Amino acid sequence: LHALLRDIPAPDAEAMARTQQHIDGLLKPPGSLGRLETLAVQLAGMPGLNGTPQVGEKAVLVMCADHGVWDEGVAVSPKIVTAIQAANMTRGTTGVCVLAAQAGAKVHVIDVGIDAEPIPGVVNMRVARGCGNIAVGPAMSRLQAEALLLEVSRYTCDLAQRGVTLFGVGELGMANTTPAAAMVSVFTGSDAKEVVGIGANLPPSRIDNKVDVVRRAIAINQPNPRDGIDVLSKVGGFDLVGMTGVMLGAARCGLPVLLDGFLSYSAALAACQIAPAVRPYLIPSHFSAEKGARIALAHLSMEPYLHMAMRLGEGSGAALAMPIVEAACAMFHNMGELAASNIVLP
Amino acid sequence: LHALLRDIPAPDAEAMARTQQHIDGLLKPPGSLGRLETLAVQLAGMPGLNGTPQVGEKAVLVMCADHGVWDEGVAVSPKIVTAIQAANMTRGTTGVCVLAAQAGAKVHVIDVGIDAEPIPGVVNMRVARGCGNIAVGPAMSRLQAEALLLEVSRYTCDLAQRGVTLFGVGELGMANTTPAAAMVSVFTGSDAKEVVGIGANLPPSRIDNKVDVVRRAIAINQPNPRDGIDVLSKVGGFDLVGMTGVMLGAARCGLPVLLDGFLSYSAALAACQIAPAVRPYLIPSHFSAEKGARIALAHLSMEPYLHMAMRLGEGSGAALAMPIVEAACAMFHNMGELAASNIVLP
Ligand SMILES: O=C(O)c1ccc[n+]([C@@H]2O[C@H](COP(=O)([O-])O)[C@@H](O)[C@H]2O)c1
Ligand SMILES: O=C(O)c1ccc[n+]([C@@H]2O[C@H](COP(=O)([O-])O)[C@@H](O)[C@H]2O)c1
Ligand SMILES: Cc1ccc(O)c(O)c1
Ligand SMILES: Cc1ccc(O)c(O)c1
Repeated sequence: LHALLRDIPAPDAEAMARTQQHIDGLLKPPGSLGRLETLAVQLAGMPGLNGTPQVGEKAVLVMCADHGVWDEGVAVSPKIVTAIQAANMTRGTTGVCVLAAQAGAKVHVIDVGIDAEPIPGVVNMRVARGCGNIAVGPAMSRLQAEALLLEVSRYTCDLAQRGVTLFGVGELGMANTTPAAAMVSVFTGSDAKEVVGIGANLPPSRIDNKVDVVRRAIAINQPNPRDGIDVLSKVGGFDLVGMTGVMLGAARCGLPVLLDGFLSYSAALAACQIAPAVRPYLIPSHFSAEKGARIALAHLSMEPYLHMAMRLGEGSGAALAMPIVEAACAMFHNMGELAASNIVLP
Repeated sequence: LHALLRDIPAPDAEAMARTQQHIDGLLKPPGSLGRLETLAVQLAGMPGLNGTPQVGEKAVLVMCADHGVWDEGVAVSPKIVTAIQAANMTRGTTGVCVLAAQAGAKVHVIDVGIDAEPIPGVVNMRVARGCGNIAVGPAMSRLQAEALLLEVSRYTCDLAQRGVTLFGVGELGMANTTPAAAMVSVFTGSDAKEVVGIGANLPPSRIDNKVDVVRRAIAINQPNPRDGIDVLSKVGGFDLVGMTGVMLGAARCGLPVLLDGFLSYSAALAACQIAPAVRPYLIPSHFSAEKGARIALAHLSMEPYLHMAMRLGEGSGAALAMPIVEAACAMFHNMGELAASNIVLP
């Protein structure tokens, strides 16, 4: 693992400089394509993309797991919805399945801790049947967190060897906006009330309890904010750990990763805390409607491309943004050049 | 024309209600897909879409023309760039050409007033070789404005008969952010300084002059803010009129129209002023980096889906947003239903 984190490649400044020069010469006023140009340069800096903004195969990894804190009354969805929805993922009927298909991406359903029997068709990497209730203790041990990190990391970069050049990250797990809020509170240093949201339609009357639970998880576990792995293992969850692992794996592989919503933001905070070298490989997708989204994004210093008020999860936002990444590549490789049309602009 | 404006169909509330009910029953927490759900309902209300959110063929109409006000030193791009770029449109090398291709849409280059010889391959609807200099008088007569409105309207709805169900609007014309700023100032009642931007990389030192020109155009022409056609003919342009015509045509045809950037916003302001019944058919795409974008959008009461800091024009934003409209349709027709999985959520 330490080896893994040590070998994460830095961005290729040489390719980035060649990228900028080429973009500036395209048939358009310099900088007129804004963030689409900035995106193309970012991609060209990623060693796995072979010195140029390109997109081969696309995959969306969905980490599924249950949480013990569900028993604290912080989620109104029946706990079995995690297992049922994970099954539907294999039938291509879920939101991410439909949005991925539209983007020509393949969805990978990974079970990292669903509290139910194994689901055939789903990748089995389950640590246990749900994580511990963070309200009364840790969600898992440090070893378990590190093991899943390494496991997911390997799985991700292994896909790269099969032609995948762009990843999307996602999750599925009733009650996960609670540990996510806890993680965001710890990493950003914001009060719990400022980052706890409604999750999957939690009644306004039940918010207070959710906030108290988050505070309790922090007070009792005392997670160290300067140790991402310590935070993940204490007030996190299997699914959150898994998303963090996809991010480390893709970074080590020198490939881009599209974030999704609020849950992904907390995993990104952990990942950047564990290995800052991961930041250059992260690409935002949409701005989640979850209350703590703004705060999380600011500390990540990210500005989402899509404002859809979405709050579904599954990596649905990620899939929705994939066409945008391909547009930056198409812009780069297919546009004509000013010099060719004898056009001279200041 | 009055007949045209009289026959614009109202939205189908019955289809919209059936849409909402269906969306609420999909495999997801109610409302979790946010604006993607709202979009699907809007589409279902449009008579031309046959009571359901769907997308057949897609077209992007690009209105090209030159402006007399270019002589006031408000644009740093050589005037011939309009004609040259219009030609490149027929070669598929421009920004909108590349983004449209990625979205499977066809680009329609329409010359409504380029100051140059006719360009083969380009649809000819030119009123004159550039419009009058709005700084010293009107850009065109009311008759010319109305004629082009009717002409473009007919062209647009005629395409609908060929299988097109989704339109994108765009333009091309050096110095057009000036008349656009003037129109926005008149319609919103904002001071010129608050809505005049840099356009296509106008040096900060030359902004003052641009603002004075805009004010002069208004003072000398005295456009009536309660008469969209009066505004368009006086301080507008052929390209702006054309975009307004696409919007009226699609509305009459009961079909959706995707706006693009700042120039499109001013044409949308005119269109809604001329016929309020057009509003329900308008769909925002991106948030233009032009200074007056926020003000224009607020008066249109619209919130763009994409934040890309783009300011190219050509309808490039429109094309970029087409995949989003198709995603709302895919969501609607392809997702599974809660009742089928025996899932019951509050
Ligand atoms: O991705 C988001 O921004 C997001 C925001 C709110 C809720 N969710 C989804 O809803 C679940 C978490 O909500 P909850 O109320 O059970 O804590 C989980 O399965 C997520 O996929 C997801
Ligand atoms: O679409 C926008 O928001 C947009 C914002 C700024 C500039 N433009 C493009 O640049 C031109 C207008 O810029 P300008 O400086 O000549 O007034 C015109 O050809 C547009 O296509 C377009
Ligand atoms: C070359 C160029 C100059 C100005 C524009 O608005 C454009 O779309 C292209
Ligand atoms: C049916 C359902 C419930 C909660 C979710 O987070 C989800 O993606 C789907």
